[PDB]
Amino acid sequence: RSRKESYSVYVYKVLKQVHPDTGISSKAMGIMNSFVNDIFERIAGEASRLAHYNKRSTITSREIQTAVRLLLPGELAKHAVSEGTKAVTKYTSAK
Amino acid sequence: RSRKESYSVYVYKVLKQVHPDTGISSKAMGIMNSFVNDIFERIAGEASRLAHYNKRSTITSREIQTAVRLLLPGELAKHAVSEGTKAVTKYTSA
Amino acid sequence: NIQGITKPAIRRLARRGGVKRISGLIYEETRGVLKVFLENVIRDAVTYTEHAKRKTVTAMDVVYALKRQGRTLYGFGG
Amino acid sequence: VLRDNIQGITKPAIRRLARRGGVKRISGLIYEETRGVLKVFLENVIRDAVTYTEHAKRKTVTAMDVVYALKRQGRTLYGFGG
Amino acid sequence: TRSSRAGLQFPVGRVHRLLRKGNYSERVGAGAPVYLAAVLEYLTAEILELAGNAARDNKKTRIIPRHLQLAIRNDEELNKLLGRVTIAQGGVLPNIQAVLLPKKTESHHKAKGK
Amino acid sequence: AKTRSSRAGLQFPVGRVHRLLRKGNYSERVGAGAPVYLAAVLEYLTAEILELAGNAARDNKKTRIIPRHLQLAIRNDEELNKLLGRVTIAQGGVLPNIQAVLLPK
Amino acid sequence: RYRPGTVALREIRRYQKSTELLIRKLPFQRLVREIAQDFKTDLRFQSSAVMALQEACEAYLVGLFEDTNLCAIHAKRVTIMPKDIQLARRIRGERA
Amino acid sequence: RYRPGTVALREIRRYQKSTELLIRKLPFQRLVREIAQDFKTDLRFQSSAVMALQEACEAYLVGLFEDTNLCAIHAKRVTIMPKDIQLARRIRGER
DNA sequence: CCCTAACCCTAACCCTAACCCTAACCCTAACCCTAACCCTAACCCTAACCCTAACCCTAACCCTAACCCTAACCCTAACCCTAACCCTAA
DNA sequence: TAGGGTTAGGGTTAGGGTTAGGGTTAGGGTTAGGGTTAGGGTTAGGGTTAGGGTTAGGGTTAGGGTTAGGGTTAGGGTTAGGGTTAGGG
Repeated sequence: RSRKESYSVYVYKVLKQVHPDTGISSKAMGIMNSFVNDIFERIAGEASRLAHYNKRSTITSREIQTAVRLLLPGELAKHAVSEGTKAVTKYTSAK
Repeated sequence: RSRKESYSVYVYKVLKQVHPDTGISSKAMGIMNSFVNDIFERIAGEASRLAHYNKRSTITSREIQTAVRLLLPGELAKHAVSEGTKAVTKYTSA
Repeated sequence: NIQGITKPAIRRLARRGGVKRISGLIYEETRGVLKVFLENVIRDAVTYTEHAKRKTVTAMDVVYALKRQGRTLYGFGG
Repeated sequence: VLRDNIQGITKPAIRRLARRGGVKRISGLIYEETRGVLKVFLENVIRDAVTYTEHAKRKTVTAMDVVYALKRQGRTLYGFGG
Repeated sequence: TRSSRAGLQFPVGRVHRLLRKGNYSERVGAGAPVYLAAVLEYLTAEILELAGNAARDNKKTRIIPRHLQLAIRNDEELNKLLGRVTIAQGGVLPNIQAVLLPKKTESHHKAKGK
Repeated sequence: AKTRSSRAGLQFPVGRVHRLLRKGNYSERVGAGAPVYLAAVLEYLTAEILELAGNAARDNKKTRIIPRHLQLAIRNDEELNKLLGRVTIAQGGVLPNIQAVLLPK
Repeated sequence: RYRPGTVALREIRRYQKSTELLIRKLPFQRLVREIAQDFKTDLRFQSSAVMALQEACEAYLVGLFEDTNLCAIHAKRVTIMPKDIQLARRIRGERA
Repeated sequence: RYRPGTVALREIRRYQKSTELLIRKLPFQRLVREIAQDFKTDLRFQSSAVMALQEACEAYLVGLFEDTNLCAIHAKRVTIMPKDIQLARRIRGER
C-alpha cells in the first residue's frame, strides 16, 4: 500500500467555508486536483525560468508574484496579488 | 568585460568538414546558435520530465534517446539514433 | 475495424456539434482524420510505455502523451 | 504627449504587406481591422515586456526580455538577439 | 502550523517539499510557497463559488462536471485562463447560430402552384 | 587521447553540454553518455542544415549562407517544416507559391 | 408528419443537453488494438486508457464539427463539404 | 497602358523576391512609445527591441494575410472582407 | 509597342583566412546511490454462446432545396497629373 | 537639409449582388434482420516489494593548452550605365 497526495480535504474545507450547504463528487475532486497540479507545475516552471533568466539561485515571493501577474489576465491577477500580499504581511507580523 | 558561449567555432568546423568551399555570416551563425540552444533546452526539458515521471534521479542515454525519438519525426529520428549509438559504441570501445 | 464507425454515430456527433446538414464524403474524411489521430496517439503511448519498461498502456502514460501533444484532459486518471 | 500615432501605418504600407502576403485585392475596412489587430498585439507584447523589465529591476526594455516575452507568448524569433 | 499564522487553509509545507523535490531551483524561499498557497486558495474559492452558482441555477445541491464546464465556458476570464482544456463528461454550450434557424415561411409552405 | 572529440569521433563539445545540464538544474545526476548522444544528435542536425543551406546557395548561384537560403531550405523540406513549424526567421522571406485561382486567366 | 428542416433542432438540443457517450466500446477497442498491433504486437489496454482516448477523440471531433459548421455558415451554406474540412484542417494548422 | 488584374502579379513577385522592410521606423517607434507610456512612463528602447517587435508584427501580418487570402479563395472571392478577418481570428483561436 | 529577363566595365560592401589569452573543458582516485533480475501470489482481460427485442436494409413516391442562362446596372480600380510629408549623413 | 517616397483629383470599366426555373441527393417514417451489451466461469502471464553484494557519478586538488577580444588589408558581392530579348494589349 502506497500513499498518494489527493488534494481533497483542503478543497472540501474551502467549499464548506464558502458554502456549507453544498458538496462535491469524486470526479469534480479529481478535476480540481488536476487543475491545481497543472497550476502549480506552471508556476514552478515560470519561477525556474525567471530564476535562470535573472542569473539567480534563490527564489523569493517576487518571482511567484510576477509569474502570477504574467499567467493571470488582469482583475484576477490584481486580486491574487492583493490577497498574497495580505497573507505575506499577516505571516510576517505574526511569527 | 564578460564571456559568452557563442557556438561559432564548432559550427564553422562542421561547415568546413562538409563543405570547405562555402562560408557563413554573423546572422546565420546567430540563427544556428539560437536553434541549437532551443533544441538543447527542449531536450533538457524532455529528459527532466521523463526523469520525474519514471521516479528516477539519474539520467542515462536512454532518456535522451527517447526524447529524440519523440521530438524528431521518423527518418531523422532513426538516423540520429543510429549515429548516437555508433558514437556511444566508439566512445565505449576506446 | 476502420469501418466500425457507423453512419448514425457520425450523424449524432455532427448533430451534437451543431451541424444541420451532412454531405457524403464527410464520413470518410472524418474516419481518415480519426484514424490518423489515433495512430499518432497510439505511437506516442507505445513510445512512452517502451520508455517506462512496460507493455500495457496505462492512463498515466495516456495523460502524459495528451499533455505532450498539447491537449490536456481532466477527470480521467490523475 | 504623443498622439495620432495609430494612423502612422499608411495605406501603401498595408498594400505592400498584402502584396507580399499574396493578396491580390483589398477592400476598405481591412486596413482599419489590421490596424486594430496590430495595436492589440503591440499592446499585449508591450505589457509583457514591461512586466519582464519590472521583474528584472530595470526600465529600458532590452532584446533578451523581448525574446523571452516572444517565447512565452508562443512565437519564437531567431536572429535578433541570442 | 502555518495555517493558523497566515490565515489560510492550503498547506504550505507540502508545496515547499514539492518545489524542493521537483528540482526547479537551488534555493526555494519561505514566503514564495505562502504566496502560491494564497493564489491557489483564491483560485479554488472563485472556482467553487462559480460551481455553486451554476448548481443553484441548475436546481442542484452538488457539484457535477457539467456545472464546472458551464461555469468555465460562461466566464470570459476562466475561458482565457483555461483555453485548450478538455473536461471529461463536461458538455458543450447550446448556442445556436442566427442562420441555423427554421426562419420564416416563404410561400406559405414553399409551393408556387397553389 | 586528451579530449572527447578525438575519442568519440565528433566535433561538438561534450563538456560544455554537461556543464550546461549541471547548471540548468534539470536533474540530480546527469550522465556521461547522454551528453555524447546529445552532441551527436546536434552534430547530425547541424550537418543536415548546413548541407541544405549549401544546396540552396548553389542553386541560387551564391557561395555564402544568407538567411534567405536558410528560410528557403527550411520551407522546402517537409521534415524541417514539421520540426520548425512556428519559427519566425528575421530577414528570411516567404515562398512565391501563387494559387491556381490568382492568375490572369 | 412534420416538415423537413424543422425537427433537427429538437434532436440537436436533445443531444446537447445530454452528456452521454455516442461511440460504442467493443468496435472502438478493436480498432485501437488493430492500430496498436501495427507498431508492436502483444499489447494490452486497461480499458480506462481506451475510454480516455475515446473521450479525447470525441472532443476533437466535436471541435472539428463546430469549426466546419462555423466555416460553412460564413460561406453561406448550411451543408458541409470535403473542401470545408480541408480548409478547417489547413487553417487550424494540423497538417497541410 | 495595361489591363487591370494583370500587373498585380508582377508587383507580388517583386515584393516576394525581396526581403526588405516595408514599415517605416520613426512612426513605428513613436507608436510603440505611445503605447508603452500608457502603462509606465519614463521608458526607453534600445532600437533593436523595436526592430524585433516590428519584424514579429510583420511576420504576424503576413501570416494573417495569407490565411485571409486562402479563406477568400476557398469562399470563391478574390477580394477580402472584414468578415473574412473575423473568421480567421475566430478559427485561429486568437480571441 | 512596353516592359523583361540576360551578359560585361567598375565601386563600395560585408565575411574570411591566421592570430591570441582567459574562463572553460577532460583525467585521474575513491564510493554509495539508486539502475534492472529473479523468488512470488491473485485480480483483471478474453473467447464461444442462449436471449429477445430497437432499429438498420431494402422497396415505391413526389416535391422543394438546388443551379444555368437572361437582362438590367451601379461599384472599383488600368492611366496621370498635382501636391505634401518620408528619407536619407552629419 | 534635401530629396524622394506619400497624397490627391479624374474616370470609365469590370466584378460582387439582386432577379427566374429545373432535377437530383440529400430529409422522414416503416419493418425484417445481426451485432452490441452486460453476466458470469478460472488462469497465465504481468506488475509491486524487500534483502544482499556491486560499479559509475559526485565530494578537493594543481596543471597545463585553447577559446575569447584586437590589427589590417584583402578578396566575395552591391551597386552604377547600356545593349540585347523577350511577356503582352
